[PDB]
Amino acid sequence: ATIGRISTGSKSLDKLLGGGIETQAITEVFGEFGSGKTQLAHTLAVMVQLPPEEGGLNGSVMWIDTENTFRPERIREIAQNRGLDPDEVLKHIAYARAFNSNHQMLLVQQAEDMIKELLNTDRPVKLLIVDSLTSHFRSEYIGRGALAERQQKLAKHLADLHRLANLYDIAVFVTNQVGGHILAHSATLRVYLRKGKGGKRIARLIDAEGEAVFSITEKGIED
Repeated sequence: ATIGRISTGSKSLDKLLGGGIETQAITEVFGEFGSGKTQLAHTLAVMVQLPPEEGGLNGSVMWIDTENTFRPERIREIAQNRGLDPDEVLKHIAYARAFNSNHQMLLVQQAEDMIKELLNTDRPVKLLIVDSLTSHFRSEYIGRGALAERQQKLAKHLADLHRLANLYDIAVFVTNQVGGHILAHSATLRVYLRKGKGGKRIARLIDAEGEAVFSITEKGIED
């Protein structure tokens, strides 16, 4: 399948991204708390449900929380203040909370089952979000980060995500929080977010371009 794009709601960020976040890719956004990574995640979960003429892909969403950040009320606001029925939007976001790093790894294998069930419907999964993807991998191995187990599991977890992204034409969108944090360096595309002046958020590609600049609004994010 050809690559699909999901618009972020920000023309500036869409341009930095060549059109939007890609299917068949893992896109990692990372920064400090409040850098906009969680706001981007909620915004994409609505935008992907739009048709392509408005930057969506008519898709369903799966959301996996490590740290309780999903806010159905925020989904509702972004849907409402755009042209969308909030009931149909929340109904197409399947949610799960990863309890620990091992349950997290099972939830991805479980997600494949639902991906396959929806594959030949009119709302196939097109977005799979994992917020604070490495959180459990960090907090479970304090005092033993050199144990090869922590690296082996994370690497397998990311390879599972990369497989789902490519096999089923899905945009995988993962966030990580900022110095003991661990990031998804194997991501297809990595984006750094930070707070800027005047309440703005700034995005820069890692490539390891310019910068995009956007606001957190009632429509999620926009220029």
